[PDB]
Amino acid sequence: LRTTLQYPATQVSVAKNLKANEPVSFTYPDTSSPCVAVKLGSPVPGGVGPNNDIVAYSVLCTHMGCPTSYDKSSKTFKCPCHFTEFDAEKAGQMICGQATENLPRVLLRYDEASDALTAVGVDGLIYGRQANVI
Amino acid sequence: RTTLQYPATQVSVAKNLKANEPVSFTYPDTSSPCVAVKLGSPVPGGVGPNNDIVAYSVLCTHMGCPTSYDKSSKTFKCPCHFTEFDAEKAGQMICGQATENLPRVLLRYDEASDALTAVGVDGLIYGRQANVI
Amino acid sequence: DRITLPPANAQRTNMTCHFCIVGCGYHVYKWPELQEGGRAPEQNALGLDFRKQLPPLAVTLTPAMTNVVTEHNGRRYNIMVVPDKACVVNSGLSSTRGGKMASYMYTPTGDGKQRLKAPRLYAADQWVDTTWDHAMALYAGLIKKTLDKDGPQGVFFSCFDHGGAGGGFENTWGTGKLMFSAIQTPMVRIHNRPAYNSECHATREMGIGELNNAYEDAQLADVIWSIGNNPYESQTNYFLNHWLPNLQGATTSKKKERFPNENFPQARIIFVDPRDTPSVAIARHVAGNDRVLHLAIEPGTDTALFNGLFTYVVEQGWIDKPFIEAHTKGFDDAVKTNRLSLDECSNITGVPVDMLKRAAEWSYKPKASGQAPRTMHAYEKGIIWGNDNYVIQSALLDLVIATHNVGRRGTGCVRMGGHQEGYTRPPYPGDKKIYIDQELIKGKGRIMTWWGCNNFQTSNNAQALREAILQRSAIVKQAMQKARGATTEEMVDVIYEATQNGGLFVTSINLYPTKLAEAAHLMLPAAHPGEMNLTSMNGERRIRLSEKFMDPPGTAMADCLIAARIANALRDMYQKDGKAEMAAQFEGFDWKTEEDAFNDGFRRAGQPGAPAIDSQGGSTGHLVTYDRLRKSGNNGVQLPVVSWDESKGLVGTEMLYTEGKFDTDDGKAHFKPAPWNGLPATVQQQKDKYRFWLNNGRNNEVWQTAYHDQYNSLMQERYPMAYIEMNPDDCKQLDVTGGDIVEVYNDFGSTFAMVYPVAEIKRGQTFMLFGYVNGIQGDVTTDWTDRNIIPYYKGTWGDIRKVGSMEEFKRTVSFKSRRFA
Amino acid sequence: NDRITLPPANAQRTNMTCHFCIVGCGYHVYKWPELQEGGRAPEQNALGLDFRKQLPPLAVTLTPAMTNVVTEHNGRRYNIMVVPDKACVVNSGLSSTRGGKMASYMYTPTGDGKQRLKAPRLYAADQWVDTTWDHAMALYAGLIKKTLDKDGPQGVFFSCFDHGGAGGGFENTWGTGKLMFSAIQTPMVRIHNRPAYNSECHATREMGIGELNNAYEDAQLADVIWSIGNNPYESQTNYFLNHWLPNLQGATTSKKKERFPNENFPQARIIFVDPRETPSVAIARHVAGNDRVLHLAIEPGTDTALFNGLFTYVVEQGWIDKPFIEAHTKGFDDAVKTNRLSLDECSNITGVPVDMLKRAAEWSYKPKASGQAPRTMHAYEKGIIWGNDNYVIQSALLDLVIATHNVGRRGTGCVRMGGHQEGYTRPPYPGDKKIYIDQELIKGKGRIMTWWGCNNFQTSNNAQALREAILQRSAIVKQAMQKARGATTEEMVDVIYEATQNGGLFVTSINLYPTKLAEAAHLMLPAAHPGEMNLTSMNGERRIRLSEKFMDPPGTAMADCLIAARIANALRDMYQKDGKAEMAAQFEGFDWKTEEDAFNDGFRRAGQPGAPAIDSQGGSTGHLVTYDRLRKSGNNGVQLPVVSWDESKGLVGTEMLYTEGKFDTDDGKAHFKPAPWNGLPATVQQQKDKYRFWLNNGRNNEVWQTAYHDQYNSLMQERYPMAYIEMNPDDCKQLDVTGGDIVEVYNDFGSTFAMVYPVAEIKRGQTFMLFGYVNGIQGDVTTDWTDRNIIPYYKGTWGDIRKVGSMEEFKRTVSFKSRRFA
Ligand SMILES: Nc1nc2c(c(=O)[nH]1)N[C@H]1C(S)=C(S)[C@@H](COP(=O)(O)OP(=O)(O)OC[C@H]3O[C@@H](n4cnc5c(=O)[nH]c(N)nc54)[C@H](O)[C@@H]3O)O[C@H]1N2
Ligand SMILES: Nc1nc2c(c(=O)[nH]1)N[C@H]1C(S)=C(S)[C@@H](COP(=O)(O)OP(=O)(O)OC[C@H]3O[C@@H](n4cnc5c(=O)[nH]c(N)nc54)[C@H](O)[C@@H]3O)O[C@H]1N2
Ligand code: F3S
Ligand code: F3S
Ligand code: FES
Ligand code: FES
Ligand SMILES: [Mo+4]
Ligand SMILES: [Mo+4]
Repeated sequence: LRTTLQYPATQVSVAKNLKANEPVSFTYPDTSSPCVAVKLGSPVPGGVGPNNDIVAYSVLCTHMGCPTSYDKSSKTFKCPCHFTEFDAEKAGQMICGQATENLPRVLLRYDEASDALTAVGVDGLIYGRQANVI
Repeated sequence: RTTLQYPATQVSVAKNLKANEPVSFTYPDTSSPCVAVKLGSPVPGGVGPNNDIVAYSVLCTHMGCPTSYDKSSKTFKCPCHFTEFDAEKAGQMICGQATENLPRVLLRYDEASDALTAVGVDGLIYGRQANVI
Repeated sequence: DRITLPPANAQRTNMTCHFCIVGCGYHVYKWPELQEGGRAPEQNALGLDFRKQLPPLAVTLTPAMTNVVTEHNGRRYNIMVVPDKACVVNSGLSSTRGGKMASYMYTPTGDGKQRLKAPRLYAADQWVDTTWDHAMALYAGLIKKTLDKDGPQGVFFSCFDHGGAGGGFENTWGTGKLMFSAIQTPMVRIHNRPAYNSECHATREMGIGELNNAYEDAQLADVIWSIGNNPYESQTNYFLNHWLPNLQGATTSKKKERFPNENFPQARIIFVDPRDTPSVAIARHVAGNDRVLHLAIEPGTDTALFNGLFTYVVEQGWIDKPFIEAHTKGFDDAVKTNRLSLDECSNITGVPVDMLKRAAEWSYKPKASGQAPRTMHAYEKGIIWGNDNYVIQSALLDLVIATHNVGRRGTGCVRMGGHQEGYTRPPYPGDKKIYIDQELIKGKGRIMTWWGCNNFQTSNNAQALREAILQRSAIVKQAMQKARGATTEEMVDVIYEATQNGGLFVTSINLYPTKLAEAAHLMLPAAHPGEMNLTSMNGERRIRLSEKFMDPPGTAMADCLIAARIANALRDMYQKDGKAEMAAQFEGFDWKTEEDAFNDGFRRAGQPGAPAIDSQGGSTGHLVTYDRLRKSGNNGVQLPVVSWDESKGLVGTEMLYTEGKFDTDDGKAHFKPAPWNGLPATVQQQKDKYRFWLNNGRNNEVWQTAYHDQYNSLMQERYPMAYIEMNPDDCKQLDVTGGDIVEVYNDFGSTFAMVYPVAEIKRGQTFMLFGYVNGIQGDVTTDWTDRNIIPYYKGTWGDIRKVGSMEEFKRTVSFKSRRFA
Repeated sequence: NDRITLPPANAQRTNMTCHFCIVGCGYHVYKWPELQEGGRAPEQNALGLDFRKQLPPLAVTLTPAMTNVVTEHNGRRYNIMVVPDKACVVNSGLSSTRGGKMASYMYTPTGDGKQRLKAPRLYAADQWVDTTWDHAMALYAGLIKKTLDKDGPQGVFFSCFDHGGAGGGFENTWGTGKLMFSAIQTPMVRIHNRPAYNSECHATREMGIGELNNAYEDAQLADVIWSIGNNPYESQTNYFLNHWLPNLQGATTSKKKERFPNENFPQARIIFVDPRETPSVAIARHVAGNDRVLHLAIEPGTDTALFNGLFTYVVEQGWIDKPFIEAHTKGFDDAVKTNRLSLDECSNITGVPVDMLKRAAEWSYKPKASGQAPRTMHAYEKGIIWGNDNYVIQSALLDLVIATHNVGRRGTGCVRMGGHQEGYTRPPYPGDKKIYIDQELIKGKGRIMTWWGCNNFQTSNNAQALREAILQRSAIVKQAMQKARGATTEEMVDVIYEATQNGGLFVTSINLYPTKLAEAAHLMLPAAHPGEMNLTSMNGERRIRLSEKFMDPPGTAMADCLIAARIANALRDMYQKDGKAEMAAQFEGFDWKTEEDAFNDGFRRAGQPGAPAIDSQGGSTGHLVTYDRLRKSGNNGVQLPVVSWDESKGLVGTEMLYTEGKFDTDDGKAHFKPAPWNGLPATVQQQKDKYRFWLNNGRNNEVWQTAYHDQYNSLMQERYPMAYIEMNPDDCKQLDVTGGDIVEVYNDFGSTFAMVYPVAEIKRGQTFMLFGYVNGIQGDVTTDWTDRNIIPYYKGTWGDIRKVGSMEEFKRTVSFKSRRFA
């Protein structure tokens, strides 16, 4: 059959409502999958919006699933369980730690006509699931 | 789920196959022609008591023309653009225009019944998005 | 398993095959990773119905024709690279080489994992990354020092001059401008020959450019000759899409509609090749034995063959006397100089007199309706790398001109080609013929750049080359590693001093490290088509644009833009030192994209205020632009362009010489003498000493030096080592069989191969895969070259010694017949 | 990839010890046919986990990197999944980032293992080609025979692993050792990580204390842990995570109190002796609080002064165990005199404040309120093993441990942390000379050199000088061989040998991959790793496990012990053909078909009747271990030495050594030793006098060793495209460098290159560079200096740093954020 999962399209907010380096919590692609979006204030890789600086991630650590905390100052996600850290400015690259996958990126559509930010897929496999869509 | 659901299709029983006398069958549906042969000497993915029974999709992996089985050389030959595939080397392309070896039909050999059953395919059959349509 | 179909609205771009001359047209579909097309035909970009089995011939589609690429911004995209059904070149055919394109695009995890993506420096006895700026400071620093102290004669290059991937009109212009106009060095060879020379001097001098017809001509011919050529393997889709339809009878109605008062017998084909090939086997399969002649000449006897045929046709009057009278010079002289009886021709060539007479009757005796047969004469490396390139072409062209087999439809005397073509350069800046490998071997030069070639694998006399370059490189390595804390300036001085003591600084500009990494000091990352826009033409002069659709790996760059970077680094250095005259030599490389190089070179040829430019596009090249090529699609335009306007698009030229105006002082084709001299002494000496003819050349599946193939698991399983085709009785005598390893050796070198018994190989003759990554054939080729420094790569003899049985080859590699029956 | 193929309920499952570090975490390998898959319901997959809804945290370690699809020699394809064992006592289901990549590093034709050696490779006619096994053996045996016949064994050189896990283990060290020492009988042998045939732990072993003398449980029972010259979160990850951190968190307090009902147990505390502040220090402070952690940020190379000051102090305070000293030791009074150092002088030398020295001693050695001495476990690794005079530092440290009775009591130990796993069984080394092999090769000795499971081009001390010499000598052989035409094996052996009389050296590498050695080697032989073969090894508490075969090796790759047998048998056959019965007999005893045959011949013959002299970590009870018995023991194995075996109890072993005070010496007593403080060695001091930066070097948590697998891993290469150097930010500002610039690092010994990595906690005039890497080799700047047993001071070198330039792609793609957690 088909090779792709059927991802929902989940509205997050509109881009101008996000303040620089003030993260937004949301669930995607279901209520058991916590995620963060942040407007980082300076352009980065996968960044969307008018300043190519809005990114989002799954916050479940890809080692053993402990929820990571977002450090607004260093623009990093930090896992309290075995001390892995992931760089929000480098598409989830593991800075140091015990995981074998980068932090999954939530793919965001930015729609200039409406200003809307919509989550539309995930790059990488979220912790604790056989596929991103259960 | 990551895997296709392949049927289990009875081909025949091993003792009914004569050495180097191919059997035609369809798998995993009637639009997918295949050949099974007992090669008479062990090879690769060979099953049965002499580890010598193999099977393949016969659609050429270049552009889909049906290949003919040359019983003498143990090769499949495509008349369209002259590709050949080695039945004794898991479908390796000997020469030709394809970019994939000839798909192997996986055979279960059941000693208790003597049955040969087709249970999957290794490689993608010509002309389909997935082996199971 | 399964394929992700392109969505109906997937992005689609045009791509010419990266590889052989034929230049098959392809589409690249690109779409986001997590999206997929529907099975219904209007819901995928292919327009095909995947809800039920597709019929045969409907598609060329395997997993190898797909990939997933990751762009510099981190976004991932599906790609699917498949042949264009509406392209006239291939009509939707894909060879096994071009079919792997999608697999050979760069991905961090796939076959392209080891692509160069950063400058690499060998320093402190180790490979490290370095910055672009540092690489340029070292390389420009050494070039400046050399120019200042030694002059341009100290700066050596071996550079592509071809089209397609790792060539093309942008790239040949950028490199040529750098080498010839800016550095002004004469110390340049070409990727496939060790001097700056033409493969086709004689034909060009006689008035006949070597790409003088259309691929449609092969469809209109009564007879095709394939001379020193294995076209099913080496020009696959020309053979498949144009030659075989003729042999099958599919073009008979076209011939009869074009020429209502002319008989068209069934088409016939004649091969001149010492070796029986896959191409002969398939021609016999399709047309029957009675329509095919294999003139299985003794190696190196082409000139005797053509002089015998020419002598015979003149004696029979199977020539075009009015054409000769009106449009040629030198006929009577050539009749005298090239006289050879059929008996003497037979004795030299080994071909029976009756087969010689049959070939001439099929090809040149007038048809019942009165017209001469339309005989297309196609030739490639079996004579271009044959026994005296210049003389064989002289002999062949004589026969063609006398029989008027240029300028009529269904005719031509043409190269089959190797790579695509895409040449636009300044004139070569001297008048000396310089054998570059020999000069390097003798210790000349301070700096050598290999640019889009790998002569470790492909030079003639390759072992002597490697030995010298490894030695001289090591001198530089030893000196560099004694440095501590050296600034760029200091390190340039260390290197220069080592080159005064026998050393050579070696740079490679390439997609991959290659074997050259064993000697190189500096490697620079290049980009291939699709990572960049690129133009080039096929063997009927059909120019197409290959469109960018992805990013190159890391900081890899288009070769023309590497050239610009080097030129600008040199300009800046000269400007800093107040050397205004030297700085001015490096002007004219203010290029940001490859279209800037197309504008500066191809599009300026013959234009007011332009410098001397030698371009395959000629003076009408300015009519071509990328936007116009894009509109033309994968059918492009055959050069020369005649006209452009919005309503008609680019309009070009099907066939050359249709009015008998040749490219000579007087507009006439010039006959030439073709003396028969036997084998050259250097070659004859090996033949006198050693038992086997070491023929060599192409395999259908392997492309060139296997620079991508070496990373392809299917390729490495099939051909883990270079193979040598050997006669079965010879194998029995040597106690070898398929999958044994032999050493092949003569005075020039030694190499190794896996034995491949082939029934059709003649006793005392062999055929080894050239250029490979595991067992380099060229080690046994001699240093002999013709008057223009063209090597007789096909002319070498050697002995064969059993090493032993390679168990794993026997278990895993097919040694079945690659010749179809 | 947004999905994983689950193991079916009935998938094949085998046991695998991690291939990599000492800890030896236990894993399971699930193997099943390619087109099958497990169900999401927990009883329908082999994991027993419920994939019908999100799994909770800590339920699983499972990513795509922990899966693969392998193709066997018969062409059949199988899914594999390599995941940690929750019920193994070592790791309790933890997986480090290194072992978590195992499935990715298994051989497949298209994945990270694509470039595995799978055929013999020969460099001939100035090119690499394949050759046959028989031809490779005829050349290699041919040259060894010629050399033995004309020069003797002194002509035949090796650098070979002596470790456990992948590329080592009891079968492989025995096969190689029997070949080098019993058959060839060459003394010209170094070890993978040191340039002579020596011990890392001579002083401790001589004093009567084997270096793995406790259990990992002891770290859970300690009051105080010292980590000396060690970065355990990065280098012994799951020992730190599964045993140390639980103690610091208070999770083991109830266990201590239940074992010792009349003993106070304060909150556990941890002391690091390391010039550099590391991720391990950062994490300890995060977990325990600053007030429970002491970082003794000593001046480089001052360990001996530190321990002599501590020993002096504890003796002056009477914080020692006088009855233990009297009953179970020798040499105390002499050591008190020879090692006397005041706290003020100790403080001046080490840079550590007197108050921190006194606090470290009070936490560690002052009796608790209930009367008993603290249980202080002293753990050490390469910061002192490769430190300023290995022998002397251990002498100084052990003196402090013995006087304070911190061996033999539960919750104590003075132990190596270990590097690789261990798995040594060999004949004795066959001479009594200390031979510095790299120096001998550089000076032109030897006809043939084999690198076996190591890559000293990346890992020798003074590595540039080694490379330069080996390239030079190898090229002499290349030049001579390429003049041959039609040479028979005998003829080519002659050509090669004559080149070695003219300065040349024939070079063989036996390896998983070409490596940088391919730039010099003439012959390369393909080896197999655990899972393509059975293998035994032990971890840092002597826990021996069997790693089970589950797939075929690539091509004709072979277990190292069987490569050794192939060589031995080739030599035996040659000698037999030439009628040399005495020489043929030296090569008997390699009639091996399987790696279990090498286990039987070596480990299981130690100390047995009629056996030759065998030096085995299994000792004389090793015969009690068999593969079937190990299999039954599972990933918990048994701690060596084995005490007993029967069907009902299985293998029973030994938790802690020295619990009755019987030490490994002539008199059964632990022997104190003098520990002179001599300053930095002159060779090192000379570089420090001339150049600005301390060039500290060592491990990164993510990178394994020489990156032989990592170099093919796209995630690894993206993160660490070049070796990095940690530098103080004020130093960076002065040199106008920042993250992702390339510098040259250099001194008299060599030059190398690295990408700058500013790190706040690095001290001014100190740096730290990743060792051993494939792009910027650190060891170029290490000196030739070694201690009395030829142990290098790899951590002892100074150099200058020069800016090359800004590497734009590193700045765009590589994180230079803090690897130290807060
Ligand atoms: N599959 C594939 N196709 C390719 C290439 C590739 O690497 N792979 N390379 C491309 C390139 S760059 C080129 S230049 C072309 C080469 O295309 P071809 O020239 O067609 O191929 P070759 O195999 O080099 O040689 C052609 C024939 O020359 C014959 N020959 C040898 N000696 C003589 C002689 O003395 N006289 C005559 N008459 N014939 C003789 C050989 O038997 C051989 O069959 O192929 C191109 N196409
Ligand atoms: N992630 C990872 N783990 C590994 C390895 C690997 O490659 N990767 N390799 C394994 C191997 S083989 C080994 S041997 C071990 C090494 O394990 P460790 O020895 O723990 O690691 P290193 O980084 O070599 O050095 C440890 C510390 O020594 C300190 N040091 C330097 N000089 C001195 C000194 O003069 N005195 C003191 N007291 N300390 C000093 C350094 O600052 C460093 O933090 O790790 C093993 N584990
Ligand atoms: S697919 Fe490519 S290799 Fe030649 S035959 Fe066509 S251009
Ligand atoms: S997973 Fe492996 S690398 Fe060490 S920490 Fe455990 S043994
Ligand atoms: S669960 Fe995040 S580091 Fe282990
Ligand atoms: S369809 Fe079989 S060779 Fe083309
Ligand atoms: Mo060519
Ligand atoms: Mo170690």
